[PDB]
This record gives sequence, structure tokens and C-alpha cells, in this order.
Amino acid sequence: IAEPAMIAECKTRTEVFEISLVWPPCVEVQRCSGCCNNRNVQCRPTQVQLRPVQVRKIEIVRKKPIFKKATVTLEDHLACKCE
Amino acid sequence: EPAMIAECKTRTEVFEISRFLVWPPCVEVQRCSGCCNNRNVQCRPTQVQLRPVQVRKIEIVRKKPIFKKATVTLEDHLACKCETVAA
Repeated sequence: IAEPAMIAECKTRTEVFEISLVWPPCVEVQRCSGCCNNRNVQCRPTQVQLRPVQVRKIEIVRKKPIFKKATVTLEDHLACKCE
Repeated sequence: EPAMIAECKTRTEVFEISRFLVWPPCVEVQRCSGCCNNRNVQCRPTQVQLRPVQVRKIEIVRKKPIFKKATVTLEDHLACKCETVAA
């Protein structure tokens, strides 16, 4: 029936990041997720990256439907390591 | 091409284990994440599956460590469909 547990080996995993209405709200971005043996050892990033994304910047202000377009830079995580 | 939405489906996540070191400190389980069109349309599970797993509950005793076996029970998310929710 029950199988043994397997460590969440530490690598790049997909995460859903909501932006701070927009469209697209949230967006998919990489991030180190995972565990290290010696509990004191910690799993963190060894190379990050920047990818700016264009965003529809809707502007529903004073009875003025006047949307815009912003740019929001994302932080990806290209390759992690426990340390 | 600018930013596009994160389809609402299921992507794996790591989930920490809460008790006495308990190896594995954390397993990957599958969870429902993503977005929708309205502010009150949420990416929610449509079927979950309840899977048990074995963990070694290491307790150090007197001058020696024991390797107690134990079954935590995880919850996998198998489906997902943007749902209607006053929210």
C-alpha cells in the first residue's frame, strides 16, 4: 500500500507569481524550491536571471476607461544548489 | 511577446514535514496553481487523491538514535477547473 517518502531534491521548479488589476495577473516564474540534508544546510540560488515582461496596464480611473501598458521584470532561477 | 497567463492546471510543489528530525524533511506533492478571468474565479481542485508515505522519525535517546518508522499522509491534487466563487 504505502510507499516510502522521497526527498524534494533541490532544483528549479515552477511557481505561480501574481502581479501587484493587471492582465496577465500572475505569471509562471522559476524558483529554487526543495530541501537540504543537514537542516542547517539551506537550498538557495546560484544564478538568477531577468526577464522584463510587458503587461496590460488597464486604467479604469475617474469615469475614464484609459488603459496603459507597463513592463514588469521577472526574477527566474536558472540553477540552484544546497548551501 | 509579452507576459501570458499561467494556465490553471497542477504543478508540483515541495511541502515541508511537521513533526526529532524526520527524513525526508520534505517531499514533492502535486498542487493546483494558476489563474482566471474574473477576480472571483479561482483555480480550485476537482479531484484530490490521498496518498500515504513513510517517514523515519529519528528520535535521539539517552546516548543513541532510534529509527522509528512513520506514515504521514499527503494529498495530491489530480484535476483543476477555474471555479465560480463569490470572492
